[PDB]
Amino acid sequence: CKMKKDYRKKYRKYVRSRFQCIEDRNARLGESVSLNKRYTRLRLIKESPIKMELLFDPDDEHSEPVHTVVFQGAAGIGKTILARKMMLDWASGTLYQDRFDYLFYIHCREVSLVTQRSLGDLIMSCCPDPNPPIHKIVRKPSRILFLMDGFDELQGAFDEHIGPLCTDWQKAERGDILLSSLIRKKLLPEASLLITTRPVALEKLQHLLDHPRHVEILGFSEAKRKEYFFKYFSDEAQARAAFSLIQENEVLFTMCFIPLVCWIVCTGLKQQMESGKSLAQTSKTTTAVYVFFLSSLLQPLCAHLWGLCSLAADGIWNQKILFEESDLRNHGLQKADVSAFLRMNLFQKEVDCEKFYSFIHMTFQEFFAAMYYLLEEEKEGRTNVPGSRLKLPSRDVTVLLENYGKFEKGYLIFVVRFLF
Amino acid sequence: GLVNQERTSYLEKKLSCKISQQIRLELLKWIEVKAKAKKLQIQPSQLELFYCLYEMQEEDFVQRAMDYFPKIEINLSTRMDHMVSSFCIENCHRVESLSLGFLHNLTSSFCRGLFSVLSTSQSLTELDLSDNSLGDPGMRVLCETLQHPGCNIRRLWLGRCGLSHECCFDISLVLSSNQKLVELDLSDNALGDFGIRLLCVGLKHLLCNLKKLWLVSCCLTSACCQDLASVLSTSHSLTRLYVGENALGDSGVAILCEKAKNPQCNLQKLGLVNSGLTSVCCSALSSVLSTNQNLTHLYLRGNTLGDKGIKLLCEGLLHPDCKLQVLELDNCNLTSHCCWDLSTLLTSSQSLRKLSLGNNDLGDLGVMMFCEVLKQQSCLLQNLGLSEMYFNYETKSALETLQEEKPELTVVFEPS
Repeated sequence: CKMKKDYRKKYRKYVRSRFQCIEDRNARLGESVSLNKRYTRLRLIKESPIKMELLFDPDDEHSEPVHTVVFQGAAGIGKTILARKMMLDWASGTLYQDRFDYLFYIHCREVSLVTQRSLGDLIMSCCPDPNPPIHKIVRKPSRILFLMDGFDELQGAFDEHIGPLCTDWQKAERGDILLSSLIRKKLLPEASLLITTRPVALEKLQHLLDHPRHVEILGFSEAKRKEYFFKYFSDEAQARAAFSLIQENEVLFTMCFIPLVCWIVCTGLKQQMESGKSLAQTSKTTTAVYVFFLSSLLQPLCAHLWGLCSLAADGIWNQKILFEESDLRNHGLQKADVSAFLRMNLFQKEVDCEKFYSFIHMTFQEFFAAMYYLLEEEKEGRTNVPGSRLKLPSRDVTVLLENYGKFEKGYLIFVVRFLF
Repeated sequence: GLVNQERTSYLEKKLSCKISQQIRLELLKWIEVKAKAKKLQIQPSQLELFYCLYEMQEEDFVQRAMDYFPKIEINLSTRMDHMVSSFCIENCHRVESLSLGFLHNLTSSFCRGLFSVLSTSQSLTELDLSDNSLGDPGMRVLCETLQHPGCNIRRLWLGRCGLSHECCFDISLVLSSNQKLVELDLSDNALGDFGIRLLCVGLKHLLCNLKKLWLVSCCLTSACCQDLASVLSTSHSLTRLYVGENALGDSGVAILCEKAKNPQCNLQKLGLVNSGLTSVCCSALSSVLSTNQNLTHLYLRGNTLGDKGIKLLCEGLLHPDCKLQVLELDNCNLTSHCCWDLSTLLTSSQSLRKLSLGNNDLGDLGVMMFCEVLKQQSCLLQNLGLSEMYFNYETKSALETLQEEKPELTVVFEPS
C-alpha cells in the first residue's frame, strides 16, 4: 500500500541532477557541463563577516532562530548563481545538511503574480513524479527553506500592503499574495526563507519582513570581480574592453574588491563606452574613472556638488573622515541634498554602530577635495549658510602643494594627483 | 449531526423524518465518492469526512460509511482532530492501511487516545507513522498500545520519526510480546549502536516473528554488527535485513558474514547498500553467498568494491551452492577490467536472475561483450541495470539488438 521511501533523498538527487551547472541550458558551448566547481565562494557580511553556514542560526544573545534572511549586492553579481549553488551544496550534503530536509527553488522570473494557485510550488520544484508526498516532511515547517531567486525580478505589480494572509497551503490564491504570505511568515509558520535581490526592491520588501536578518556582500574574490565585469556589461566586446582598461591597473582592482567600487568603476567605464571614446586610457587615471562615474551618475544634484566638495576639502585638511551632521549643515549640504547624494550612492551613513557620515572610499574624499579647488557657477548659498563664515579651507592650490610633504595635513598626495 | 435517531421529544421531533432518511442515504453516497477519490484536492481530505461522521454520532451509520476507507491518510493538527479520527477509525472494519501525519502537537500522551484505538482494530494491517515528530516520548505511548493482544498490526513504518536509542527499549518490549508484527522500519532515525543492542533484545526473543527489518541510516557502526549477527544466527523469522547507509564497513560485514554464512540462517535479503565497504570484505560476502543457500538478494550499491571486490564475489557467486538471484552493483566504483568477471557471472551463474549494474564507469566496450555472452543461453532474464551509464552508438545499438534477439530478457533499461 504505502511507499516506504525517504523522499527527501529522492528530492536531493533531483536537485543535484537539476542544478549540476550554472545555467543547465543549451547553447553553452555545445551544452557542456559548466562545472560549478569553478564557483568562487562568496563572502557575506551581517548588517561583521559571516560564513554560508550559521546563516539562519541565532546570534550571540536571545537564542532566537532566524526565519528569514535577505541577500543584497550590486547589479551584475550573479545573485542567481548563489541561489542555485546553495541548493547544490545542500543537495550534495555539504550546506545546511542538518538544518533543512527540503530546499525549494522559487524562480521569480517564472512565478506569476496574477495566477491563482495553491502552494503548488512545493510540487513544481519536485522531481517528475506528479504525486509527491506533499503531506509529509514537505509540509512540516522548520525543516523547509524556500529560496526567492530574484525578488526584484517578479513580473507585474506587487503590493506590500495585502489584506488576506493566504494561510493554509491547500487553498489557492494569487501569486502575489501567496509570495507575501511566505514572506510575512503566515504560510507554513516557522518555515525558513532566503531572499536574493537587488537593493532596488528592498523598499517594498522590508515592510513584509519586520525583523529579517539582512546580509550583504567581506567583498569580491578575484574571480568574482572578473565575473562581475563580464556580467555587468551586456556587450561582451565592451565587457572585455572595459575589463582590459582596468586589467592593466592593479591598484584599481584592489579597491574594486568592494562590491560598490566594482560597480562604480564599471559604471565609469560604461560611460566612456557610451560616449564613443577611443578608450585610449589607463584607468587607476583614477580621476578619469571617478569623473566618468559622476557624469553618468549626475547627468540623469549637479548644482549641489559644491557643498560636498567643500566637505571633502575640510575632510582632508583636518584629517577628518567622519563628519557630523553639523558639518553637513555648515557646508550647505543638508537634508534634501544629503538624501540626493545618498540615493546616488556616493556616501555612507556609517550604519555600523556609528553616528557620523563619510565618503564611500578615501579616494573619493580626496577626489572631491581636488574638485573643490577647480569648481566654477557662482552661488551665494555657500556664504548665507548658517555655518558661515566657512573654513571653505582655502581653494589655494599653492598651499595644498606646499603641504604635500606633510602627514600632519593628511598627506594631500592623492589630492594633488587628482588635481592633475 | 441533525440526521440522527437517538434523540428525545420536547420539540426535537419538529424536524422531518422521511426527508431525514433520504438525506442520510445521500450523505452516505457523498462519503463513498469522496472517500474513494483519494487525491490532492479542495474536497474533503479524508479527515474532513471524519469530521462529518463525528457529528453524526450514529454507529449504525458511521460503521457503514467508514467501510469506504480501505486506506486512510490524515493529518492531525490538534486535539479535536484526534477526537474525530479516533471515533471514525474505531468505527471502521474495512481499513487495511492507516497513515498518521502528526503535525504541530508530538512527544506526549496527547495522542494516546488514538493509538489505543489503532491497537483494537481487527482489520488494520499497515500503520505508517513515518515523517513526523513521533519522538521517543511518543513512541513509548505507541509501544504500550502495540502490545495489545488484539493489535493485529503487521507492518509498522517508523521511518523518520525522530527516534533515538531510548525508543529501542520500548520497541523490544513490543517485539517480545506482539506476535503479529512482521515488518518494522526504523530507518532514517538515530538508533545508534546502543539502540541496536537494546533492539536485539526483542529480535532474539522467542515469539518474535519479525521478518523484515530496516535499519538504514541509523548512525550505526561495525560495533553493532556483533548483535545483529546474533539475531541473524538465532532468529527463526528474520529474512530481510537492510542495514545500508551506515558505517558498517568491511570490518562490520565480516562480523555479519560470520553468522550469515551459517547454512541454517534464514537471511534472504541483505541490504548492505551504502555501508562503506571495500574489496576487503568481499571474501566474507563470497563465503556467505557460497554457503547460505537461503540468500537470494544482495544489494551492494554505494560500496567502492572496485574490480577486486567483483573478483572475490564471483568466487562465491559462481559456486554451485550459491542461490543468489538478485545482485545490485550500481555506484560500486567498478571499471572495465571487471567486465570479464561480470561476463562470467552472466553465463556461468545459473542462479542469478537480475544484475543491476549502474552508475559506474564500466565502459561501453565491456557492455558490448555482455551482449555477446548473454545471447549464449543466459538465465539472467531480469533488468540488467546499466542505468545512468552512457554509451557510444555501436554499444547502444548492440543493447537494442540484444533485447530484440533475446526477447526472454525483461529489459536492459538504458538511460537514453
